[PDB]
Amino acid sequence: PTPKYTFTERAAAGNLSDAEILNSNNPTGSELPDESDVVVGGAGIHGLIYALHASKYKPNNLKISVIEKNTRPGYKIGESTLPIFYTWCKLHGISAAYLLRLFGLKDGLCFYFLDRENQGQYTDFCSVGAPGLVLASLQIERPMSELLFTILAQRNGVNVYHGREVDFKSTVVQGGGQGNKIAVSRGKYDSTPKTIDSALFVDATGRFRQFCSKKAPRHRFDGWNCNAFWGYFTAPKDESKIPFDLYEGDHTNHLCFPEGWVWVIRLPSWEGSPIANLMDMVTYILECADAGVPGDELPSSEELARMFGLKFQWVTSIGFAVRNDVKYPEDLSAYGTREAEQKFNYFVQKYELLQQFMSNFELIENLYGPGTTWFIRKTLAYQSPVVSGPGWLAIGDACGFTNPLYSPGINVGMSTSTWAAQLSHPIVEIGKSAPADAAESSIRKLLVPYDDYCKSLVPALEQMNRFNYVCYRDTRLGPQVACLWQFFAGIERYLSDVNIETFAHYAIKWVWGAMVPEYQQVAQKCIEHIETVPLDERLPDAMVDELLAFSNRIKSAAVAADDFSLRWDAILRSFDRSLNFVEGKTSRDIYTRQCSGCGAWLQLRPDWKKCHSCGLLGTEPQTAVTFDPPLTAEEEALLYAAWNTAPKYDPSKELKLPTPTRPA
Ligand SMILES: Cc1cc2nc3c(=O)[nH]c(=O)nc-3n(C[C@H](O)[C@H](O)[C@H](O)COP(=O)(O)OP(=O)(O)OC[C@H]3O[C@@H](n4cnc5c(N)ncnc54)[C@H](O)[C@@H]3O)c2cc1C
Ligand SMILES: CC1(C)c2[nH]c3ccc(Cl)cc3c2C[C@@]23CN4CCC[C@]4(C[C@@H]12)C(=O)N3
Ligand SMILES: CC1(C)c2[nH]c3ccc(Cl)cc3c2C[C@@]23CN4CCC[C@]4(C[C@@H]12)C(=O)N3
Ligand SMILES: [Cl-]
Ligand SMILES: [Zn+2]
Repeated sequence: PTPKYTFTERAAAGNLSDAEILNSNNPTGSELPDESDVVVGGAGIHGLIYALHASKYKPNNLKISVIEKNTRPGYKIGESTLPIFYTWCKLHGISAAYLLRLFGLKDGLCFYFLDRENQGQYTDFCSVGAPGLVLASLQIERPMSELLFTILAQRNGVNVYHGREVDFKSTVVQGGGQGNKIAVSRGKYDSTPKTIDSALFVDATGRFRQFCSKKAPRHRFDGWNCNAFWGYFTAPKDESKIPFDLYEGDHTNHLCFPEGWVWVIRLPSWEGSPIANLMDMVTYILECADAGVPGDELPSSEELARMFGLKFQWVTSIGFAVRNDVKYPEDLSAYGTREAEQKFNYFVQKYELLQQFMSNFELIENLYGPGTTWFIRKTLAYQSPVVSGPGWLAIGDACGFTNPLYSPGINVGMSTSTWAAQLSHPIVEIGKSAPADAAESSIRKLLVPYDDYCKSLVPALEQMNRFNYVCYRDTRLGPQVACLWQFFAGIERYLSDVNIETFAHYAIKWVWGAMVPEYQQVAQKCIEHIETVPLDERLPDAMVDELLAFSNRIKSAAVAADDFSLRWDAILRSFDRSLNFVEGKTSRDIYTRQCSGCGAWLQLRPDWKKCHSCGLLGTEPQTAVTFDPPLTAEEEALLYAAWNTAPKYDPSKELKLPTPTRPA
């Protein structure tokens, strides 16, 4: 495909604002339609996942309009994604060669547990991702992911309107076929709002809960909650002075300690780029995806920036997520003038390993515009008691949220977005095909499982979060109990069998393994014990011994009962194939390398000889995956064979679940 500059030139020719050039790519036009089947409030990641999955699940069945008040895709925290998300992107026609042009490579999750009373001591928990010929995970800049999904939506019959706001004061949502009149304006000041007559409203307004907050007060869980404060930093090419042994930048790294943890995410940023130019670059990437352009013949990220006149840079997202029962000194003026900056810098100097770590990074001022050097958000976790009703349902953060840890926000949250998407087809058809009372009753009964799933989802995630947090109070419980159990219960078994048809059903059965009985049993034992130790104290060594012994007794039987074959010793650096902790073990598979030219992390596969980020040809044209223990040529061919082909679904075979096999 020859690159086209359609939007850059259209924007200049008509002197178009950001919202106008974006809305000009809509299939039905730049102005709002008088009527639609579904109106989606909000074009965050979940509103767009919803609209994309709905249209892809059953094309040309629903007219869908998405309303977003930002003038262009705005900044969001929430950058780490997991295999289920990549698989969804691949099922929607965008595989790793194209996604890696826009987003950062992610190869697994790594944890470092810092001893508070023994400053300098630490342990770790390492895990790898997958070979390049299997899949990739992604670190995504959210203005770019939401641009990507906006353009892809517009190319699949979905209209997306930026710079437009749902007026929840005058909007009417009812049952009865085409019962909704969604009022859309350019803002409070706008005297001439438009109405979209529609059947179904989707609340995808995130934590603002702009519609469902009208139906039930926000619900908070018992006990402590969390606060987060964060900023953006340079990303060094040379990672060798990082004070943690075997550190690698292409993991989602976790620096864990009694009060909480720190995320470290390496990702590319497109900030400074005009929106029209970005639209042209994304459109070009999609055309290359459609045409199946091989990765080595696809321009590198930096080459795309030159082609389309973009700004491109490597940044590190670094933030704290800590309990809100931490005692702070009253006066923190020595660490800055803003509260976020003050508590960030205060926490860094409380741990010598954090300060030595942060000394590798340079602060970036105002990456996302003025006032954005530092961010703070208080009291993270919540749940919406009511997530559906006549004429509407809620998805994503609008249903509830817990914590950044293990990234449930996007990767678990998309189970609601995609299930709601699948359900929207019968919901709309019912309303077109039955009298009003029976339509309302049938739709209500159809959504009972959706409501019940959401109701129990966030509490399970909250228990999962507390489980990890309390275990992070000790450098043995963190890696040997909490991390081990999260990955044993939550690894995505049979992900290679999922397709568009079965995606939502698979996704709602995952929950990061937080529903697995043996997981909840260990989690409850640890929480019950550790929550009785005041935060400012060290856990008694006998308590750690007892919890570790309890966890290991439950583990051996649950592991024996799993019938899923997996080279555990190759994936978890510190564990053998039966998930026993091995004190000296360092052997692991190696799926990635760092580009010597630009520092970008790359996936090892023989058909990708050039760095996908800067284009530098491979340091030597023969670095291949290292399997430890080794795999034969046939076993390696077999692994790849299972993941290149996506299966058309048979309506008869039952879905294989991601969670471990029941002992029964
Ligand atoms: C500190 C922190 C770290 C996190 N880290 C991660 C991570 O690593 N990985 C992960 O997966 N998740 C992470 N999360 C969670 C993640 O940020 C959220 O789960 C996710 O961004 C929510 O997506 P959403 O589409 O539901 O809502 P949002 O992305 O918040 O989008 C809601 C949208 O609604 C729009 N809107 C609001 N009102 C109106 C209106 N009246 N009319 C029109 N539009 C409107 C807004 O403009 C916005 O675009 C993190 C969260 C926090 C707080
Ligand atoms: C299942 C998978 C998506 C996964 N999900 C994880 C969750 C937590 C942790 Cl710690 C690791 C993983 C992995 C690594 C895996 C293990 N599988 C071995 C055969 C194919 C595959 C897929 C992939 C692979 O190559 N790497
Ligand atoms: C298991 C089932 C009740 C189910 N439970 C779901 C929950 C959420 C979502 Cl999104 C979908 C489903 C389905 C669809 C299924 C899948 N099964 C294939 C063989 C028989 C059956 C039963 C049924 C079938 O025909 N359709
Ligand atoms: Cl993660
Ligand atoms: Zn490079």
